[PDB]
Amino acid sequence: SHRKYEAPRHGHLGFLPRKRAASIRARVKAFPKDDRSKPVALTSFLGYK
Amino acid sequence: MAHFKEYQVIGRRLPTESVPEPKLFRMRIFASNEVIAKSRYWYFLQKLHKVKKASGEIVSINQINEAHPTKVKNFGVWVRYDSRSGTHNMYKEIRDVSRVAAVETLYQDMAARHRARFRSIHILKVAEIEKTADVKRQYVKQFLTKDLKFPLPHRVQKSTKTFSYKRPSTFY
Amino acid sequence: AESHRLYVKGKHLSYQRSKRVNNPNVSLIKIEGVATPQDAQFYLGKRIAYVYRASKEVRGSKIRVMWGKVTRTHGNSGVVRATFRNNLPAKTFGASVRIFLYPSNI
Amino acid sequence: VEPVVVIDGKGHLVGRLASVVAKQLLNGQKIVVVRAEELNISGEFFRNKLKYHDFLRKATAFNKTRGPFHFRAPSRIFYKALRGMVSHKTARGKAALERLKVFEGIPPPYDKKKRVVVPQALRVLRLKPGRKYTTLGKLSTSVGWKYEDVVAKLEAKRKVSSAEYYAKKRAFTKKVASANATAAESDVAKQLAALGY
Amino acid sequence: ASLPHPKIVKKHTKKFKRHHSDRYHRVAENWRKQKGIDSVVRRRFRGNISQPKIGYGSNKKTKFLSPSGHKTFLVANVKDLETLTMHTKTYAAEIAHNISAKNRVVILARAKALGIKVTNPKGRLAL
RNA sequence: UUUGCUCCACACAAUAUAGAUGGAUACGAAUAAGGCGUCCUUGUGGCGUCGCUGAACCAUAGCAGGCUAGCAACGGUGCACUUGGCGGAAAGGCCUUGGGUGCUUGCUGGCGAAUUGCAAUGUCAUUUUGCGUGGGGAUAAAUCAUUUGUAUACGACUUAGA
RNA sequence: GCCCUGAAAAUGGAUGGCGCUCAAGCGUGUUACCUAUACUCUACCGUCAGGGUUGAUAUGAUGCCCUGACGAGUAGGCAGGCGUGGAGGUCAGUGACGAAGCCUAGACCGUAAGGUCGGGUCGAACGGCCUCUAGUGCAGAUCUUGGUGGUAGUAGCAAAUA
RNA sequence: AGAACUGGCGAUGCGGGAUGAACCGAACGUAGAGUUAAGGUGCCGGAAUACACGCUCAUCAGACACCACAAAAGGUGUUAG
RNA sequence: GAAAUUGUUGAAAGGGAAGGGCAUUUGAUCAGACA
Ligand SMILES: [Mg+2]
Ligand SMILES: [Mg+2]
Ligand SMILES: [Mg+2]
Ligand SMILES: [Mg+2]
Ligand SMILES: [Mg+2]
Ligand SMILES: [Mg+2]
Ligand SMILES: [Mg+2]
Ligand SMILES: [Mg+2]
Ligand SMILES: [Mg+2]
Ligand SMILES: [Mg+2]
Ligand SMILES: [Mg+2]
Ligand SMILES: [Mg+2]
Ligand SMILES: [Mg+2]
Ligand SMILES: [Mg+2]
Ligand SMILES: [Mg+2]
Ligand SMILES: [Mg+2]
Ligand SMILES: [Mg+2]
Ligand SMILES: [Mg+2]
Ligand SMILES: [Mg+2]
Ligand SMILES: [Mg+2]
Ligand SMILES: [Mg+2]
Ligand SMILES: [Mg+2]
Ligand SMILES: [Mg+2]
Ligand SMILES: [Mg+2]
Ligand SMILES: [Mg+2]
Ligand SMILES: [Mg+2]
Ligand SMILES: [Mg+2]
Ligand SMILES: [Mg+2]
Ligand SMILES: [Mg+2]
Ligand SMILES: [Mg+2]
Ligand SMILES: [Mg+2]
Ligand SMILES: [Mg+2]
Ligand SMILES: [Mg+2]
Ligand SMILES: [Mg+2]
Ligand SMILES: [Mg+2]
Ligand SMILES: [Mg+2]
Ligand SMILES: [Mg+2]
Ligand SMILES: [Mg+2]
Ligand SMILES: [Mg+2]
Ligand SMILES: [Mg+2]
Ligand SMILES: [Mg+2]
Ligand SMILES: [Mg+2]
Ligand SMILES: [Mg+2]
Ligand SMILES: [Mg+2]
Ligand SMILES: [Mg+2]
Ligand SMILES: [Mg+2]
Ligand SMILES: [Mg+2]
Ligand SMILES: [Mg+2]
Ligand SMILES: [Mg+2]
Ligand SMILES: [Mg+2]
Ligand SMILES: [Mg+2]
Ligand SMILES: [Mg+2]
Ligand SMILES: [Mg+2]
Repeated sequence: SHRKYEAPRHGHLGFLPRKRAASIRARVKAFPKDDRSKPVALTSFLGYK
Repeated sequence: MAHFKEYQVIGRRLPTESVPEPKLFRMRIFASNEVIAKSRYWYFLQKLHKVKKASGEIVSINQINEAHPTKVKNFGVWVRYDSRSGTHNMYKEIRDVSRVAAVETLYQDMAARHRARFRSIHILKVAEIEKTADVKRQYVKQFLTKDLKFPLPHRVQKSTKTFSYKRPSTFY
Repeated sequence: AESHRLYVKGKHLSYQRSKRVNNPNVSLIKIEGVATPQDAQFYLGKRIAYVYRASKEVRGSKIRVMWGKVTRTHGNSGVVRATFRNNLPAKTFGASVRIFLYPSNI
Repeated sequence: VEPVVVIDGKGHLVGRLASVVAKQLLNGQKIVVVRAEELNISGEFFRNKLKYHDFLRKATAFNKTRGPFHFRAPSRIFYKALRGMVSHKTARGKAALERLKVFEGIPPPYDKKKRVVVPQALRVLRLKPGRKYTTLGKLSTSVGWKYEDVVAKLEAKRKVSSAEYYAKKRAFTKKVASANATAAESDVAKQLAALGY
Repeated sequence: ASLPHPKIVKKHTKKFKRHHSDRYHRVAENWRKQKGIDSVVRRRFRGNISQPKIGYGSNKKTKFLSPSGHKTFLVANVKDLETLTMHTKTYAAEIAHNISAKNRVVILARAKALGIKVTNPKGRLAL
């Protein structure tokens, strides 16, 4: 019929599905752009909270 | 409406006691066969005379053949036609090799440019324009300049099979 | 030599049909290199064999054949209609077929 | 005619390439199409872009996952035009489609296997000269396709190797022609002339 | 050994099963005519089962002929069997289902003697 | 768990087959322009030539292709080796060396073919698997139960345990 | 004339779809081609009609033979038939050496209602033909009575302190 | 909503109009061969990516009766008068 | 000692129902007719 009062949807559709991850180790979806001028190094690091 | 022939059709009102020998009127008619041609005849007579076919007779019907079928000719053509919202006179020039060929392209043209079907047209006159320079429409004049020549760029060969092994060339 | 072919390659295409109704009794055949009905007139009457394989041996063979004849031409592009001893199976639309050279008239 | 026919997509018109490919399949002719990124659609780029976003809005309202799928790749655009011309929910149709393979660029096997064209769908032979048209590769990249650059790069690499292959071959048939030459004007040669060879 | 006859043509070998007799157990396959007002079958829409009707009727020549060319005639005993003594090219004896084992060997024997064909000699056969 | 697994080899058995039956025969680019040849001053160059379809090119003769002899050539090609190199877009295939061996219808010979009876696909392809044989090769793990709590309704997850 | 503006609605979406641009678009012309239970010819069923044929010594005169045309169908009418319980007659019918019934993607006759046979099970009675007779044929009636499913190993078996 | 004449649907499948009671075509015994109707012949899909002359380029082109809509009014787009 | 419905065994098919029509392949099965 049409809401009545407008209000923003609850929660973000960009974080779906809200299932359990496929593993404890979250994946690195993306690394920094490469600049081959600089010395070789890692671009990330493992640790424990 | 088809591939035209041209007919002389001659008719008259039926004779009577007090009037034997009625007058005799002829029309040149462009139609694809003599049945359509005798019909067209009565159509037009009934727009000119007190007659109908029920009280008249066709006296003669005779196909007229082009006099010089392989001489190229510039035709003046006069037409009356009906549009969706009114009726109208027109002059077109056609260049072909026989009145018959000329009339076939006219009806084509009238159909394509003006959406006039065959029912809606009246050839008023078709006549060979004798001297050039009484040729009036440019799309024809174009073709009577001295020593005329022209290429046909972008040649398109028809394939005979679905696959080719070359890559065509439109040269010519 | 290397070739032994005594038939013309061909293809089972459709049954004779409407938009919405087919008729298994007549099969439609495309013949290699026949482009027109005039070309196809040559093959009218020639005999067709659909040759297939099977697991059970029969009269000492694992190869079987459905036999037929070309009967008339079809449309404008040298396709041909044919009838068979038994109507062709229809899993074979798009299967190969053999058009012999007999009965011969040359 | 041949067991597998490789079509060089470049310079062809999508729906006319599609219409003939579907047919060949249905009649049992295996087909592989290459360089689908160099495919054409008539009508200028903007129109076909607009047309594609029309496509993009269609989706299953309760679940966009079950709704129409929008493949961005120039080969998959192409497959769509094809699949649309094949009774593809029948077993016969599935069968037909397995006879088909469509690619961007010319990847192995096919880079050394000859490719043919289909004149009745050749853009340069069909479109009135002057009319605007659209390259599939460019249409795709603008709706999401990710790999124009890496096709372009691979192709350019591939094109180097094939100009060598070619150069060699053209050099080998200059000799071969310098053969058919001594042999010319000889008895066996004019005898073969006589019979049209 | 049967009168020569023209090739027997059967026109509709397939059984005319009742509509939906495949769909509910309660409906036997025995032919029964749709009388419903809306029924696709009775209205004969493209796609549904045929109904029996008189065009299917068999050549008056080959009708009642079973494959061998003989009409079959049910037989309960020698006397019945002897009604076919002048008709062995034309009728064939079938021994009735409730005829006893020993009584079939008598019938089977006489039929051999008279040259009368028997459609089911192997019945109750003491093998 | 009664001698299992794997790659190569051949043998038998079975099971298939969306449909072998001479050959999928490799520039690129343009189309109001190009391909090829040739020269040169190497260029948006001169000169020649070609198209108008693959109606081509290549292959193709021999018991479905038998058994044999010779000559002219030194060429062609099958096979298995071996030399050097290339190809990662799905390379898994291409090119090159060298000896061996077969075939050669380039040409000339000797023998064979019938009775499959006037046609009957007249059977010559390539899928997957199963059982033994012997020539190489290789000698794990997962799950239940127990256990953690970075996890959990139950499954699941995540730990730990010679 | 075609095209453009004028031209705003609710799930994503329809020249039937793909797609199409010297069209696979619009107007018009010319051929060819595809295909209805319709038209033409033929066979076979049945309906109606018009003929022919009692002459013994063989078998249907409601018969047999020749010929022509016709065939949609609710409500409804009539006709010829199929099937059940019981009755008169008949076949000196079937049967404990297995009646009846029941089972059987086995066989055969009939356009069909149905009829016949084989095999298995079974255990005491039963059937063809001419007639007589009716409490004579079921898918439905929120039909009657009995039996049985899916639902489902599901809801649940949690008040009264242990 | 209501009348007139006819033809239909209801009571009727079959081919066409994708689809659909009534539109087009054509009315039905079981079948073989042939030829057609209305309607089609790029591909789905049987059937010319046939021939021929024009016209049309749309940043919401257009695409076949019943039929699934568009008007006044405008354009120095282009066409022929 | 039917049927609904059920267990086992054997055979077969199964990408959002199943069943049906005309037709043929394949498999399984079976009648007849021959001399
Ligand atoms: Mg609001
Ligand atoms: Mg998971
Ligand atoms: Mg004149
Ligand atoms: Mg009923
Ligand atoms: Mg109803
Ligand atoms: Mg009704
Ligand atoms: Mg298969
Ligand atoms: Mg040149
Ligand atoms: Mg050069
Ligand atoms: Mg130059
Ligand atoms: Mg060549
Ligand atoms: Mg040899
Ligand atoms: Mg691949
Ligand atoms: Mg020799
Ligand atoms: Mg071993
Ligand atoms: Mg529209
Ligand atoms: Mg269309
Ligand atoms: Mg047109
Ligand atoms: Mg008929
Ligand atoms: Mg008739
Ligand atoms: Mg009737
Ligand atoms: Mg009765
Ligand atoms: Mg009774
Ligand atoms: Mg009673
Ligand atoms: Mg049963
Ligand atoms: Mg029997
Ligand atoms: Mg028994
Ligand atoms: Mg019994
Ligand atoms: Mg007792
Ligand atoms: Mg009675
Ligand atoms: Mg009662
Ligand atoms: Mg009932
Ligand atoms: Mg009941
Ligand atoms: Mg009920
Ligand atoms: Mg009822
Ligand atoms: Mg009940
Ligand atoms: Mg109950
Ligand atoms: Mg329990
Ligand atoms: Mg519970
Ligand atoms: Mg409770
Ligand atoms: Mg009417
Ligand atoms: Mg009513
Ligand atoms: Mg009707
Ligand atoms: Mg229909
Ligand atoms: Mg419509
Ligand atoms: Mg479709
Ligand atoms: Mg077609
Ligand atoms: Mg033609
Ligand atoms: Mg109108
Ligand atoms: Mg204007
Ligand atoms: Mg008991
Ligand atoms: Mg089974
Ligand atoms: Mg069947």
